[PDB]
Amino acid sequence: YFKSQMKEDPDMASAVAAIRTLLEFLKRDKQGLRANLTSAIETLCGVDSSVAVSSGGELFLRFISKCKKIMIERGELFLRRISLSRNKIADLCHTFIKDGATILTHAYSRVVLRVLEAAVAAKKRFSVYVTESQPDLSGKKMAKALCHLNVPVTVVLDAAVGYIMEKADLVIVGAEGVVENGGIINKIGTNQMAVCAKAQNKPFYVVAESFKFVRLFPLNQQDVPDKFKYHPWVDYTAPSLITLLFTDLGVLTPSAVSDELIKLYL
Amino acid sequence: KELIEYFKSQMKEDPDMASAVAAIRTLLEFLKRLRANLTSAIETLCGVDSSVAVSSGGELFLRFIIERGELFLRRISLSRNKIADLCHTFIKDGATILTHAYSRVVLRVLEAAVAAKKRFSVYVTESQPDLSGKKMAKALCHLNVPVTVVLDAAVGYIMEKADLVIVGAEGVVENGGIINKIGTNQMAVCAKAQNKPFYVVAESFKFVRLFPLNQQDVPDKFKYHPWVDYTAPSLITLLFTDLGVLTPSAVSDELIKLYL
Amino acid sequence: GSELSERIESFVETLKRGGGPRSSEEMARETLGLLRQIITDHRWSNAGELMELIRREGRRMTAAQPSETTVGNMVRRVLKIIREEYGRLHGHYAQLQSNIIEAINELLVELEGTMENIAAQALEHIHSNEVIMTIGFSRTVEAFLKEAARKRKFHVIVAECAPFCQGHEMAVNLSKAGIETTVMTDAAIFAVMSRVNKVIIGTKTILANGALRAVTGTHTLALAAKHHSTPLIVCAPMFKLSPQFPNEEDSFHKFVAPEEVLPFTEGDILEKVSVHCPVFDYVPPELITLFISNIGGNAPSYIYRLMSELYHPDDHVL
Repeated sequence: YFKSQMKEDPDMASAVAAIRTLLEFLKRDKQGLRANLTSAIETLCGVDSSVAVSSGGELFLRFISKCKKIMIERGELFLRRISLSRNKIADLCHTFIKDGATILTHAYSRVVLRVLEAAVAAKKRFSVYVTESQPDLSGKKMAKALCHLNVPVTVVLDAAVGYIMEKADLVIVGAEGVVENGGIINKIGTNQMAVCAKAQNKPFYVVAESFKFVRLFPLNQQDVPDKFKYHPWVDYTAPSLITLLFTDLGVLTPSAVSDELIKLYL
Repeated sequence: KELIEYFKSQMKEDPDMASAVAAIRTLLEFLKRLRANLTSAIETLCGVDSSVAVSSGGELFLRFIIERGELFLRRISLSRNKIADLCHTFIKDGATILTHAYSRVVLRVLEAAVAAKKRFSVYVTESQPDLSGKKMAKALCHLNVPVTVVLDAAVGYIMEKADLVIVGAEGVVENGGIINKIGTNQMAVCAKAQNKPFYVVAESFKFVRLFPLNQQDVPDKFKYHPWVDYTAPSLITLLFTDLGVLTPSAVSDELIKLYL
Repeated sequence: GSELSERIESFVETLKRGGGPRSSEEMARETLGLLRQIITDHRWSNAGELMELIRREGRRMTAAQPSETTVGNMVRRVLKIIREEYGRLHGHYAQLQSNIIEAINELLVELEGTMENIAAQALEHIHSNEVIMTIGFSRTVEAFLKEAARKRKFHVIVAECAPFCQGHEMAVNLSKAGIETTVMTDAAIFAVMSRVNKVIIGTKTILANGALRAVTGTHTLALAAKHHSTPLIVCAPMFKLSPQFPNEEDSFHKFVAPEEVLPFTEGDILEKVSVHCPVFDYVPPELITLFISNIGGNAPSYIYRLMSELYHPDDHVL
């Protein structure tokens, strides 16, 4: 389709790429537009299998609730809100890091990197531990990106997750999707690390935006859709293993995100 | 040194043995041609091969010890068969086995189970630092067993699909814990969090005079990206050794009786 | 004129240099009175400058003593009332002051009624021949126990705080009404476990995630209750709801002079010994069972819902 040629900017994610692709292709019409938008969303997720992309596409198409003048104006403002959501999340989350603390991360995440950069701009000293992310090497690239921030970093293997757990002070990771009950959907090496953190009583923090809220209610690891897992690339984390969630709608408890999901009408 | 040639030759000749077994062979083969030199040989063997099994075997040989040297390896040759016979009973038909690394003892246990006319599935961890789960899977596939290989990061995803966990151990400590591959502690924690049995299979010459309290108490000469870790005895359900089936709380008395 | 400013600096000084009213209800009442007087005798032609002035005064009061989250709640409630009145009228500039005064008066009446509303629900959660444990001195738990003991008979164990032995006064006050109380130190808390049927305690404030800030030694009591699976019910009015989540908060506890812990007459060893005397502590929300207030018992997971009505989200930072 066209999402591939907007991948020229590595800073932006795949879901926002699909959102802006839909916005650009919206002004090509020559009601029945709902079917066209649904087919466009389906073609968009047919290339990349991500829950975040589908949730963002649904939330974008949700603004429906010639007469096309009103419809077009919403896309640019929506994109601006997603753009400012990252800064808002970073501002809300940078206050939870103290001097000399140890931070454990799983893989590459632009939100976590922005939060860390805000914390470093707040004149704080900390160390970061990143899992090597064996399936696709992204933890080492995250460490390389953090290297020029003058932040001490160290990459560890995904096998050595419970070995350095006692040396960490808090755990913050991103999320590819927030389910209705309160859990998160992330990389494969997330649930076991959360379990280890819970066993060691270490805090578990999740940072995600408001366009990743999906309406799913899994009960185990096999309840997630098969199209999203594809060696699986995605798992499910129980809401009881998450301490706090930092979004653009404010700090929310795992038991409080359900009300936000319902009010979002997604 | 003056014995590294024999050490390397012994490692190259036969693949069935272990590092501790090779050290024992070198020791009693150099015995014919004494405490100080034997201790120096044990120390240099441990320095060349950083593993607690080699040190445990050398210390046990030094305590036990020419006519008395044959008994040790003659016993440990059939100790593996005894352990396999003791452990193969605990496997039921249709069960799922979750292994982490490549070890010959658990391979013998699984082959005895399959020779006892039993059907089961085996899950192995790829062992990212040195790829050994793939080697174990390739060595076990020609036993007519449906074995699949999973990632190191997928341990917590396949926990609900496993009935029991069987792993090896490179060394047993006083409190009843084990010193296994670096990815063993997380697997034990996940199994405990889901009420999954955790069975440890090891021999008797892997006993050390160590009482670790956390991951920092392991000596640096043994971990060397660490290679091994420490597992709490509370996360172990049962232990299968040549001295019979042992509870985690009963390992200390056996270690005391064995005189380390 | 100058009288309002003089009362403002007097309140700020009496908040900063030391403690104020003994009871939190009186503190909230006088804070509301100060806010009403500030609103009354001031020159403001629009709502925006009034809200800015109220926010500045609230910030000054918070900076005077951040350990107590009582004045800030009143400032946030007043700001929410101002916003509600502005939205009702504009959605004006003539009858705003009278509506504000009426809202303040009804809020004061409700605050006065919270005590009776909380005390009225004593018989439901307390039965005869029960063991109840309290730590420190609290005016709400005392009223709860005294109202529940006028129709039934049970046993109460009171443990005093080591630095400030305020539990002795609570035990004496209870025993003056025939409750058969017991006095013991904080060391024998785990030992007294396995025989207590219910735990009723108070708190200084309630955080956003359902957590609360109480006197020292409450964390050990909560841990023991969780270990022995005993229920833990906390009685606190609606003005103790803090809209701030638990941050790093290196100054969360109030640190006082080490005289209470170690006497000054120890000798020359005081020059190389570090003594710390924290007052408050942090209790995780997972160790709490029920939250009793003036509108009825609620789960710890209803804290955010209860807070959302009370305070506007933009006033969380004040």
